[PDB]
Amino acid sequence: GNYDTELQALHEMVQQKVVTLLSDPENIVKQTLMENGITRLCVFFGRQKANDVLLSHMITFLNDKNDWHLRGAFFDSIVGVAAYVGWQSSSILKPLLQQGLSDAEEFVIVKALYALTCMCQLGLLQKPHVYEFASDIAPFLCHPNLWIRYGAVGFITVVARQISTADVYCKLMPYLDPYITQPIIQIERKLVLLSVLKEPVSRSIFDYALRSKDITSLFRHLHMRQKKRNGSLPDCPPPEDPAIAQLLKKLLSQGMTEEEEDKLLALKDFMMKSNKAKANIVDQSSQKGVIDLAALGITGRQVDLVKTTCKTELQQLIQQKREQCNAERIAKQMM
Amino acid sequence: MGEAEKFHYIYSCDLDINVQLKIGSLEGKREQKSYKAVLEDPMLKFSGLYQETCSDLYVTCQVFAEGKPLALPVRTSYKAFSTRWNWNEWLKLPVKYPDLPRNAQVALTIWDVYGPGKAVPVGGTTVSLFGKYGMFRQGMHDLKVWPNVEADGSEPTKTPGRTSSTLSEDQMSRLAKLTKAHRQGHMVKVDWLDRLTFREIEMINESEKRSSNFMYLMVEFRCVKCDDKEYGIVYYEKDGDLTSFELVK
Amino acid sequence: MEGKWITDQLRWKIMSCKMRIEQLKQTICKGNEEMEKNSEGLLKTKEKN
Amino acid sequence: QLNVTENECQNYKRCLEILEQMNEDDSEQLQMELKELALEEERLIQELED
Amino acid sequence: YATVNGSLVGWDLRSSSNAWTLKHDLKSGLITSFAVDIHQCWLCIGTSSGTMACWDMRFQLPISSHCHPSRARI
Amino acid sequence: ENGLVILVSVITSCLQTLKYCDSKLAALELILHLAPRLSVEILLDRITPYLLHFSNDSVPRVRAEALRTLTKVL
Amino acid sequence: MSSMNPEYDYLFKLLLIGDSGVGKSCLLLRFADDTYTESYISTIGVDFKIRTIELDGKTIKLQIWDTAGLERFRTITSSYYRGAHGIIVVYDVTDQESFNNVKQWLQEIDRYASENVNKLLVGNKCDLTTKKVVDYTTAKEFADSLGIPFLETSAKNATNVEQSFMTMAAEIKKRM
Ligand SMILES: Nc1nc2c(ncn2[C@@H]2O[C@H](COP(=O)(O)OP(=O)(O)OP(=O)(O)O)[C@@H](O)[C@H]2O)c(=O)[nH]1
Repeated sequence: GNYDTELQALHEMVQQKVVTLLSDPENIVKQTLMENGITRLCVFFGRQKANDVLLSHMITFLNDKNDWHLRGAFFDSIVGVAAYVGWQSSSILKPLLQQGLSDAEEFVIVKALYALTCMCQLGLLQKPHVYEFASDIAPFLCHPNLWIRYGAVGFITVVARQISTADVYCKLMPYLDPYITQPIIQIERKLVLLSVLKEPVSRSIFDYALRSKDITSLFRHLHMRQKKRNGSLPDCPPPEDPAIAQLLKKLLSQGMTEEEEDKLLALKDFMMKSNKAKANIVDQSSQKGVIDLAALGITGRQVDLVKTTCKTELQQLIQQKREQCNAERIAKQMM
Repeated sequence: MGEAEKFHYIYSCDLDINVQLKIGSLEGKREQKSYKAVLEDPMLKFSGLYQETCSDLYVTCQVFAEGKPLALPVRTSYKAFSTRWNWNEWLKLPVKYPDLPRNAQVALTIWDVYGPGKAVPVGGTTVSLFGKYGMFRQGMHDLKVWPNVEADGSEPTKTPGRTSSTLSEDQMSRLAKLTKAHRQGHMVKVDWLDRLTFREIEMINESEKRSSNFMYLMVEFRCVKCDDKEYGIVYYEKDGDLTSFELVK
Repeated sequence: MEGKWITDQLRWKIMSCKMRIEQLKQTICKGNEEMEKNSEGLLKTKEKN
Repeated sequence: QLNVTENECQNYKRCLEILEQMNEDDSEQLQMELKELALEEERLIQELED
Repeated sequence: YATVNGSLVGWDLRSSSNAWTLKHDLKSGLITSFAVDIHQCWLCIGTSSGTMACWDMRFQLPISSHCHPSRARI
Repeated sequence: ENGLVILVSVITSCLQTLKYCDSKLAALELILHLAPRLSVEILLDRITPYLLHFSNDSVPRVRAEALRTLTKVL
Repeated sequence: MSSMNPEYDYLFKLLLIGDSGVGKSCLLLRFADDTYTESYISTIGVDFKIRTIELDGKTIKLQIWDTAGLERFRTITSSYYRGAHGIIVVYDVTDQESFNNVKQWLQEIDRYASENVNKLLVGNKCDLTTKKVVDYTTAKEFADSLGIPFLETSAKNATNVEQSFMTMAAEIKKRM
């Protein structure tokens, strides 16, 4: 044989199937492929082919807005594909990673944050991007969701380990300062950072703000209240919109403290994007746990209870139902 | 006492829909570790065991058959819990009705946060998808959660959720089955007896809850209806439907 | 920053120590409460015996 | 690239000035406090053992 | 049938197995007689110490225990 | 291994006439257990051709297992 | 003509339902027995207190069933609703989850209960004003959207509770 002709035949055979799988009609097949072989396939397609063929296909998974598991699987496997495509893929993944940190399914944010942790740990993010992501992720350090909250710790701790101690104090510390209770230089220890985090936003406050339909007006009003605390505005006018008046009264009535108002503003970008994402899902939406057989067109077999190994177990089920039905009737009939 | 003169059933090979199981609520107390435990591993302080409210737990359900996973585990979406762990979420399992073997089991493991990026199991339970008579489970089922262990999919499971009658009959388990059998109308209702008997059950359950601190995770399986009749899925193989020869030696 | 690094090393120990001291105090408080519950139980059980 | 270098240079100039302007925290005072906290912990360890 | 050690056992003469088993509190006295409800929902055990203990047969649990004021044998 | 060449012949003579799904899976179990003990020539010549035959079986569970078996055997 | 009894001109089966820890037991104890306690025994199965009342000079014997609020004592079918004349759905004003599930209970009532059953949403734990998270208008829009009677009550700070049972009896009498 001729080695390049045979090797090229192998690449052609694997490339045809991988693309066949990444286009399967059942999302579970895509997810299964991502967990069982996405790293192996990158070696198979090659560095150049993997970005144009693989990454281009993997990016299409973030477009599935109905199945949050797939978007999660995207962030779980993108780490491996990106590792093979190389830093030349980072420009394509950068916009995608920012989209994950604002997913509709709170678990997708957990996976995306973890993905950013893994990607940063591997050095797959360019120097300017690492700082830019830290600025976008630092607000999560106060999120009420413990998975997200600890996920943020994971990102900040990985970032803190990746940059120089000088850059940690000169650049990393300024992004974290609004969310930390004490200035500790040993941010590189996971235990230290977890201990210095400010208390998260109250779930009632966070959930009530993210659930507010007028999140723009709420944040606009909140920005006026923050400007009052910052001295930029002498007096904050009461909310012009009664919907914001109701919300501001409710948030204060629910225990919104000045620290919780500051935390909400730090999380503003995340909360604003997430709200829009949740609205996009609602716009697309047998919700009853009941499966309708008429809708499936399946003809069931029926046996009256009044009077092969699978056939034997079936006969046992029929015997049990027949006996149980008569027994229940007898008890009522006896009364 | 209810009635049903006809049993409507369908072969599991004939139901071409995904099997869905709703992980409902987990009722019970998760015990906190001693301070010495927090001294041994300081990360324990940041674990979900130290959140005062019900931590936002999720259950990953993976179907196993003969000890091999049939599909990837499916996880409940993140939900914030206040006073009770109540998911009320219908999970779409990655297994179809025709693809489940007769010895198929669903392993549900409840996980909690254990520091940054690390999940530790709260407890696991495994329930067979087909009953002792090959009928797929129906209705609401309360599965005993084994603390500090992942749900085990080997056959027989080391973390069984439905303790069969062959083992030590847990008075709580027997009474729980009886309370449910009563609720559905499968037991004769005696008004005067019920007030006293159920009050006795309440005392037993209260006493058992104090000594057996085990958590029980509720899982509900979907029911199939056609023309208002409920159909049961029974394990059946697609191909389920001369010893002496005069010439052929 | 070499100096600041040394100071922050002390600050981590201090915050950890305060947490450890507080956790120790909380554990001791629980232990005394349990010993009290066991003592109350012991008295009732001694009477029961 | 030139602007990025100037911004990083400015940040280092500012950071050096900030570290130089931050009053030198008394290393000895913190060390004395740490010795006191260690004694309290040792006391709590004996008390916890008791 | 009820035994001296307080065991009330129902032997199913069809399958030779014990259909149900109840354990009476001997503190309530020796079992002297018992009655089973016509509706078969419950059974009541009378004792030598005058205690009348009520048992629910549907759930197979002892529900209530009452003693005669005179404590006379049933 | 000299004896195993003859043993493989008994299984392989049956794989084409299996009727039950229980048997089809069992046939695959035999191949999986015997595969690590056969010579490479026997694996590629006498075992490999039958797994691809099973991959066209009417039982989806069998088609999946055929792929699992073929993957492990190879 | 038919046989009737002087002890009650009408007998109304009431029925308390609602998630765990909402206050279903304490409502029953506060109405039937003017009783309260902080000690919680999770209701299992069924309970059946009695209070006899006179309304419009007609005599109504209320028979006010509790029900299980834990899920592990609960089933997709439920025969308890059968023959019920009134149904009382309860939530705890400090437990948003217990509030949200009210729609699920109305799904239960509509599947099993008598076709004309008088519902009545009762906001128990209304003594918890420090922790109220479902407020009057929030429930009243929902309750009025169904046309079900509504009240807020505390079995701890009893007085609201009385009107809850009086309301149920009234709405039953209007049907009877
Ligand atoms: N503050 C306050 N607490 C109440 C009130 N009513 C009930 N509770 C508390 O909630 C507990 C349970 O009341 P239940 O009636 O048993 O609630 P439930 O829905 O029946 O709970 P289950 O019986 O398990 O179904 C009581 O023991 C009290 O602790 C109330 O009106 N105010």
